[PDB]
Amino acid sequence: MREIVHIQAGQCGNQIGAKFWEVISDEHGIDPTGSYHGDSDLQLERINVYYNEATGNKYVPRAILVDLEPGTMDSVRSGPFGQIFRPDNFVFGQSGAGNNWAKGHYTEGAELVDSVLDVVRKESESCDCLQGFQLTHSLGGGTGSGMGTLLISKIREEYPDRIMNTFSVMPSPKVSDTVVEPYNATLSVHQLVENTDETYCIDNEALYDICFRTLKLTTPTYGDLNHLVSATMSGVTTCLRFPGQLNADLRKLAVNMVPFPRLHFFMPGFAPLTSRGSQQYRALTVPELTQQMFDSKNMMAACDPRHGRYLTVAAIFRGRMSMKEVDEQMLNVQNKNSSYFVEWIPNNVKTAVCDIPPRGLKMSATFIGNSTAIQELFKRISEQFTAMFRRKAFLHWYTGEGMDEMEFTEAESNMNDLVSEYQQYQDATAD
Amino acid sequence: MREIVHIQAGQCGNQIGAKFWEVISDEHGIDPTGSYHGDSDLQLERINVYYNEATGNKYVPRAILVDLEPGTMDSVRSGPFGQIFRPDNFVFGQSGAGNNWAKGHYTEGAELVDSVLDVVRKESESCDCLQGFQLTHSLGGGTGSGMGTLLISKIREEYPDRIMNTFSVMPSPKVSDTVVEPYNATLSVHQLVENTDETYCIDNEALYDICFRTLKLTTPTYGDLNHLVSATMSGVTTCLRFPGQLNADLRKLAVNMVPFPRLHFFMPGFAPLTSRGSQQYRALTVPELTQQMFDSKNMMAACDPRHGRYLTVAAIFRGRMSMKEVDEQMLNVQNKNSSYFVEWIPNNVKTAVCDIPPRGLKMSATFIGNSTAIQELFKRISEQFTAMFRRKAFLHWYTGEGMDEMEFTEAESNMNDLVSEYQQYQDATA
Amino acid sequence: MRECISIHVGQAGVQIGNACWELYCLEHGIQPDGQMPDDSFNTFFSETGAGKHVPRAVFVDLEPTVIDEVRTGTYRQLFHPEQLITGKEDAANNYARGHYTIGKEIIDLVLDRIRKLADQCTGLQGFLVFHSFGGGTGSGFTSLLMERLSVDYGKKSKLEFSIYPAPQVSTAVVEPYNSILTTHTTLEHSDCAFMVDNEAIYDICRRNLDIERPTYTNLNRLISQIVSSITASLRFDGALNVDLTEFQTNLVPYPRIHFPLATYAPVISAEKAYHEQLSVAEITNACFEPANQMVKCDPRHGKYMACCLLYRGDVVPKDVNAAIATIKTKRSIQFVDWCPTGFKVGINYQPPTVVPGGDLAKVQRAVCMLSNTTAIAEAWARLDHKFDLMYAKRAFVHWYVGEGMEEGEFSEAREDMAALEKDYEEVGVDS
Amino acid sequence: MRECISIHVGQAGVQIGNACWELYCLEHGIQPDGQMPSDDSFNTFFSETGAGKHVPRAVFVDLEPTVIDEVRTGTYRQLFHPEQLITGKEDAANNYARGHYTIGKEIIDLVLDRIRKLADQCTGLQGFLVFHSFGGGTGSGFTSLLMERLSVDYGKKSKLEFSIYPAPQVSTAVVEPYNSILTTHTTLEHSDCAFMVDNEAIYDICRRNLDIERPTYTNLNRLISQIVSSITASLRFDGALNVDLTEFQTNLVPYPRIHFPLATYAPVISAEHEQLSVAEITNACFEPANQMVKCDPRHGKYMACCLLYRGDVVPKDVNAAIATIKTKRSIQFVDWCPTGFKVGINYQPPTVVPGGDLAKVQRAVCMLSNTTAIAEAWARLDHKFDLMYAKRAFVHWYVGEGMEEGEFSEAREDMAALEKDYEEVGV
Amino acid sequence: EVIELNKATSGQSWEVILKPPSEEIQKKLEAAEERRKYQEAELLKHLAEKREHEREVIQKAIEENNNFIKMAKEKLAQKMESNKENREAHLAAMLERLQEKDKHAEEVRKNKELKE
Ligand SMILES: Nc1nc2c(ncn2[C@@H]2O[C@H](COP(=O)(O)OP(=O)(O)OP(=O)(O)O)[C@@H](O)[C@H]2O)c(=O)[nH]1
Ligand SMILES: Nc1nc2c(ncn2[C@@H]2O[C@H](COP(=O)(O)OP(=O)(O)OP(=O)(O)O)[C@@H](O)[C@H]2O)c(=O)[nH]1
Ligand SMILES: CCOCc1ccc(C)c(Nc2ncc(-c3ccc(N4CCNC4=O)cc3)o2)c1
Ligand SMILES: CCOCc1ccc(C)c(Nc2ncc(-c3ccc(N4CCNC4=O)cc3)o2)c1
Ligand SMILES: Nc1nc2c(ncn2[C@@H]2O[C@H](COP(=O)(O)OP(=O)(O)O)[C@@H](O)[C@H]2O)c(=O)[nH]1
Ligand SMILES: Nc1nc2c(ncn2[C@@H]2O[C@H](COP(=O)(O)OP(=O)(O)O)[C@@H](O)[C@H]2O)c(=O)[nH]1
Ligand SMILES: [Mg+2]
Ligand SMILES: [Mg+2]
Repeated sequence: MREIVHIQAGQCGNQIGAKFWEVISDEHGIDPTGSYHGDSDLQLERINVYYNEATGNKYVPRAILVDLEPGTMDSVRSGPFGQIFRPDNFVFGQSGAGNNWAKGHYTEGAELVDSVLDVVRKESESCDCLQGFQLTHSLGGGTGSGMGTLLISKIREEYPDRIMNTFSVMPSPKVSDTVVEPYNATLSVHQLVENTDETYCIDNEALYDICFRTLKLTTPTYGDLNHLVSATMSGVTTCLRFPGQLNADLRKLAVNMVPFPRLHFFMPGFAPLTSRGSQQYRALTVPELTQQMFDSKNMMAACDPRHGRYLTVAAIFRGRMSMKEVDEQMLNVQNKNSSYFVEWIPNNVKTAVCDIPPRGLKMSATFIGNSTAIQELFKRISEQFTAMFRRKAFLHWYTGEGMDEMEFTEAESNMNDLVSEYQQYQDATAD
Repeated sequence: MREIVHIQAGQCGNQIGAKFWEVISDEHGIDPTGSYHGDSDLQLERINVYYNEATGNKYVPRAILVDLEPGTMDSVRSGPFGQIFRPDNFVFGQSGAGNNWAKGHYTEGAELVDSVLDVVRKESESCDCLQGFQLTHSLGGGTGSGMGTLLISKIREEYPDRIMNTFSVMPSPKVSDTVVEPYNATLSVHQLVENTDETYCIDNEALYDICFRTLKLTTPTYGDLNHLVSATMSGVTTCLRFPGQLNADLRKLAVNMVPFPRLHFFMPGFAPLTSRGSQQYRALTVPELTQQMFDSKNMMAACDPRHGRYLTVAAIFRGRMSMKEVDEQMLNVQNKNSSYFVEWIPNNVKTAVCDIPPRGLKMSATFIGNSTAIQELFKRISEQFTAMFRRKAFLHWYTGEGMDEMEFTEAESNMNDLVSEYQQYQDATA
Repeated sequence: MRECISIHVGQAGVQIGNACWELYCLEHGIQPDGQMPDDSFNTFFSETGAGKHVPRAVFVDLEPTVIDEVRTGTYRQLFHPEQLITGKEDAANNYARGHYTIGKEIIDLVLDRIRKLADQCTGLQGFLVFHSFGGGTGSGFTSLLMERLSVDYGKKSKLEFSIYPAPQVSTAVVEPYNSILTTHTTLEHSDCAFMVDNEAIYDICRRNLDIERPTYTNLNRLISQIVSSITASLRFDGALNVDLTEFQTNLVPYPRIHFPLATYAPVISAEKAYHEQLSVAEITNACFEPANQMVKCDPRHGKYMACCLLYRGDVVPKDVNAAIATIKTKRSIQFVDWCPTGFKVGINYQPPTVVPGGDLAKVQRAVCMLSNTTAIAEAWARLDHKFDLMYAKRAFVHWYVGEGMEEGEFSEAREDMAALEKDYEEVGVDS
Repeated sequence: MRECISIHVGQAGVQIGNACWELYCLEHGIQPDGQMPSDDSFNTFFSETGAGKHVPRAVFVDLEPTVIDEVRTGTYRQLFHPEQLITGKEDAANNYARGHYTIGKEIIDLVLDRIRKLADQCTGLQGFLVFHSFGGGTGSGFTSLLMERLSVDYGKKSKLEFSIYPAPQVSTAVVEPYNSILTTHTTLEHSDCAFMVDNEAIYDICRRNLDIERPTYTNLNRLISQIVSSITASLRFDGALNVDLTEFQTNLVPYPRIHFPLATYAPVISAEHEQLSVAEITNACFEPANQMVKCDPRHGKYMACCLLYRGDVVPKDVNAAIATIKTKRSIQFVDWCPTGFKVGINYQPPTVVPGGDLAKVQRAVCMLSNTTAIAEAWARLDHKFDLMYAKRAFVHWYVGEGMEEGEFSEAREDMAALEKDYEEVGV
Repeated sequence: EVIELNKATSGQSWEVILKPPSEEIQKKLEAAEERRKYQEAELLKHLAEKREHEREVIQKAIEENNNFIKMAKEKLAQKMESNKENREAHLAAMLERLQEKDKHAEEVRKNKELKE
């Protein structure tokens, strides 16, 4: 279990995907040309997980860039680290998806999917031990949501033995006025419940609220939201990228975090929450770091964890700190908040500590929780879905691509089942 | 009737066996190299009974050393008289018996038995007139008990015309090595009742009690117990080793001591009981020697003689003493304790006197009694056996070797019959 | 003659194996290159025509990173490359992958390497298997190996050293599932198993060695001292010795009842300087103190079935017999009514060896007691309870069923554990 | 000329034989090398070689070699031809069945051949004198086998026994009562006259009359040899009473089964006192303290009485001594026998072994009387037999050697009939 | 009354009367030899039965070991077969679900053409 193949689909997927590669390249000492100019030998130990080594001692991201319109991928190419990517790995259409899930999944995207699979196949074959795939995308658009879930289905068919992991951005009316986002999200969730092993739920509702309320940005932009996403993505992949006691791999994460196959949607959390390109004048203590990452204000999904129970938790502390103090604080949190952790899953909170802190922070903490409170996110999308579907609003956009109203009813039904399953385990008792 | 072939099996058998050869070699003037450096011509008169004469005028024990593990026999070889033994007579395996009677009797020991019989046959053929065999072993282990009884069986088949005599060490929880000792002992007694002519019952329970109570040794060791065993073994074989009026042989002993074939388990006794190394500051009188040898405290089998009756007795006094006084005291003992001797076996107490005393004592007495009180020893093993067998505890170690639970039931049954046979003659009237 | 083959499976098995073989080398004066400038040590070490002393051991793991440290470490020259066997990816903490999916790919190779070692034996005593209960490899692969060893070597004795899981140092949430599954499968193939509770060792390191937060190295060094005491009777020619066959016959009254409780004394910090040397009576009495046990349980409220005392160092039989005589007169140590003479004593003259740069203090005499007590059924009860909490909801079961296992194997294994706990109740009942 | 062949069986037979032949040599002036520098009467017991050597007409037999090996290497080793001393490899282990059936069968033909060689040198063989113990496995078992074979090979010849009756004070085995009854039963119809010697009587005579605190077999045998010599003196000198073996039967045995005379000897004086008269030594013949078998003739009946004198004795003194005994003592004969005595006098005085315990005397007497009181000795032995046999104690040792349990009861029934015979004759 | 005075050179004898009055062996030895020979024969036959039991024990131990190996071989073959069948079925069901998705997607694209 070593190599991971990264895929980024649609506008959102490519935007957060580019930011991910910019962040981890900096951490690993990789410059925009692909040359290593770092100092620590630990930066290169597990570099092969995300980078291929090319001639001239260059490091090239094992990334595949996908979009049904050339626009975003021209912006990526022109970006800061745009020249680091393998030019043959840019697979794009011309048509666009027009925020239509049916266009991305059944028509325009289905014509491009085979071209993408050729690049996936080429990357996968160059892996000594492929762990799996990591996809970045939004669920509200048409390419990331529609074509992204079509890609997952196709990859699953060809590599049923590998792990499928996604960073899925959930839509919010606060951030986007495109009315069909609840349709695209419900249709996508329907696919994710069946075809992914683990999904990180990145809610734009939560990211907007953090920017607006906590960071006091009156008018948050996507650049501001993406700073929180790139912070989360760096944190949740630290264990994969750096040597540690936890011999971290994608399968072991699924095995220990997912007690029931469909309940694989994680609520990520981060501490400290910081604003873009801003200097942090103070270091956060271990008790502060611990309190903050378990607080509702620090969750990347707009769900109050105190409204549910944690099935399983994985914490990662970064920076030079007392491991004795981390252990004491984590024990304290569990003892004081015992009613928020299911009693029937013994030893359900795991903690890891990495010496390397992220850029701009002397210490930080990332949280990955499998909480039954995530049903609040799906209920929100479901309510928005019903409001539109009861009137058959904008439905001609989807039926015009060949879809049937039956598929909408089934996707809504499956998401309603997902909600009631989270509720079942929320209510479950040890006795 | 001259030569005796000695065999020592397992850890216990080889430990007491080595001590036996150290003791009698000293008495016969034989040093660890095998050379005679004594003074008395009487030391050599009957030395052919236990020793072969080798080139260079050397004396070599007619002894065969057996064990299923090399450990104990390396310790024997390194011991004080270890170099006296014939190197070709060390027969050992590598496996060990793991205190399992079934391993010694049926599997590991059965693979070594033919190698031992080859050495026995070689020693037997060099005898002008072989009288029989003498085996030293414990009944609680796996080699001495399991393989020792297998050897007895094989020897009886090849030499049915010879006497089989054993020095059998009985187990006790007071001095224990394994939890399965009661199983091993019951299975061995089952063999001994059928295949031996005379068995000297050396009870570790008795030896421990003598060391603890009489000799005041708070923590008795095997070395302390073995001092009492070597003293007994020296005494019991004095008549065979030295010239005397009693033309002593193994067959005549069985003929006069064993009225019923199965009742051949003797209760040995010794006086004075002395501790290892510490110097007896006073000589014991003939009346004191007589009283002590018949005292339950001096018996080497944990049985009260006053709880049964003597079928037959053989007493041997050693040292320069009044034979008139020995006769008077022996008669007095019989007249005063008449209710402890069966009335239906006339003149059942024989006494012998040897001029040569043992090392460190001016006078001593050894006793060999065929008493019905020995049933107490067998009842003790039987109780310990039942306590485990009722729960089938540790049985899988024996059935794993091919044994059946039937074999345990039969051995227990035969020992229970032996007990009721002793009781029958204890109640018998003239 | 009388050889013993050690098999180290998975991370815990391998890492403990490193600590044991390092200690054995120090005890016998064997250098890391195999050069030795008694002969009883040949039971564990073979000899080459070049005078090199090679362990009769096999190290197996489904992932290479643990065994790779042995291959590049201090003792790399000690082992023949063919004794160190590794796969490509581990069992991902899943019993089903260690037993079927991944394990099946390497089992034949392992058996062939064991056959090569067995061919060099002129009187093989049996096997010593080191593994964890919690690992996917330690649980799954060990079960598969034990079943195959019973086919290839029939009734040849097989002894285990099993690491029982603890929350303080756990690695996976599904450890109770792996523990019950391996215990069920291995039960009829193991002759005697020495369990080591990681919590007991952790507590001993914290209390007796003043280590605030013990590491696996700390835990393994203490474990290796206990394993060394158990095997010293095979590697040295002392006053009173115990072969593998003498352990089993004295400790196991019933085939299923084969789990002795190990206790070791004295455990003293190297940093303590006024403690005068402890007598045979003092160290023997320490064997009946729960603070010195390898498994957390209460023998005072249980019955003894067997007791084995393994002494090492300046010890004479007179002092041992006196110490055992006082233990017999203690009413607080109750034996079952069917066990008349419950003691087996062994003495090895060679004093306890301590690793340079270690935590333990050098002592004149030490003892390890192996007792068969009904109180050990407390360890099963705690593990079975953790299993029941999860299994009642079928949490994580899909990971095992996904690998071809049937849900029925879980209840079959659990029923066997319920029967085992019932067996310990019945053996304690008076006749 | 009429020859006598002596047969010594087992340890007791052999060792007594040594004492007898040593005494005979001293009485006849024969040296240990066989030379006699000198009366043809001694030729009844000694043959002569072309070298002038006088050789005993005797055979020594034992199933084990160590007793006869002492004869082979002893003072009198030159006296006997090697063929006269016969030994086996292993003894009868105090077992009649082992001596009679198992071990005895291996040497019987060889013994008979050596006896036949001696018999061929006789121009008028009288018969045999057999020495043996009742208690030994050889003395009991082998003797009874030999007696049966001698009756087949030598029909009309007399066979006299000198049997050692067992005593607890000097016993060697617990099963001696079994061996005694078994041999007595088997030998009864083959013996013409048997002189029993109770070891307890000889032991007590040595303690009381010779002041020996603990008598040895040498002490016992030297006294026994004096009595045997008194009995056989008439056969070795020109005597007039008991001049042939048949005369013992004639003078002492009225009924074939009742053939056990009681011997009494006087005087027995310590070598360490004016000479005793004919009256004094004759009066000592009727004292139980001088008997060879412990019993009370005063409470029994006599059938025959023979007085054998040696030394300075004249008939006038003997007749006077008997006349006063008649008037002073109550000595009761059976109503069918005459109350009287056959008297023999041999002018040759008793010889004593140099370095012995007995004092040399001017005159001595040995009385041989056939009294019913001797049935007390049988009663004592039968009682000991009954005590053990009731429990079948030790019987397996005999049955193991091929004997059947029925032989025990057959032998015991014969003893019960013998005791009944003494009662019928003495009532 | 003294009668019958007999004289010889070594001495003399007389009588004094106080008052007058008023193949078969061979047959027994051969019958005993047949009894000893019979007893020994039966004891050695008893010992031959002992040797037969000893053979049966060591051979039973071999037969139990063989049966232990055989049952463990069958049990393992059973486990690995049931596991392969289950894995084959789980993967077959997964591929069938994805074949159904492909059939549905073609229907969607076919439906799009009809809407023109
Ligand atoms: N005492 C001790 N316990 C250990 C060690 N390594 C792991 N463990 C324990 O063993 C269990 C985890 O099993 P592992 O041996 O690490 O894993 P594995 O056998 O390699 O299996 P997979 O990696 O899942 O395929 C947990 O209870 C750990 O705390 C070690 O060196 N010593
Ligand atoms: N008077 C006398 N009795 C003896 C002599 N030797 C042995 N006896 C007695 O004879 C009886 C035993 O018979 P033994 O003559 O010793 O034995 P055995 O006839 O040679 O037969 P085995 O039993 O085969 O040795 C005992 O009562 C002895 O006390 C001896 O020289 N003189
Ligand atoms: C705890 C650090 O987790 C961050 C993290 C992020 C991403 C990945 C792929 C990993 N990988 C991973 N390998 C092993 C584990 C792992 C995670 C959680 C646990 N769990 C959660 C409940 N109780 C446990 O022991 C046990 C093992 O997680 C780990
Ligand atoms: C007399 C004490 O001797 C002890 C002794 C030890 C060892 C041996 C082999 C012997 N051997 C031996 N040969 C003959 C006897 C012998 C022993 C006992 C008796 N007994 C005891 C019961 N009544 C007897 O006359 C009679 C004879 O004993 C004798
Ligand atoms: N956080 C975040 N959300 C984005 C970004 N760009 C677009 N989105 C969201 O993505 C959804 C629309 O999908 P989009 O990726 O633009 O279209 P696609 O190209 O058809 O996949 C809406 O919910 C937007 O708010 C971005 O850079 N960051
Ligand atoms: N008296 C005595 N008993 C011993 C000695 N050594 C062991 N034992 C006893 O022998 C029994 C165990 O048998 P052992 O001879 O050690 O084992 P084996 O080698 O398998 O025959 C137990 O009853 C021990 O107490 C010893 O030297 N003297
Ligand atoms: Mg591992
Ligand atoms: Mg004799």
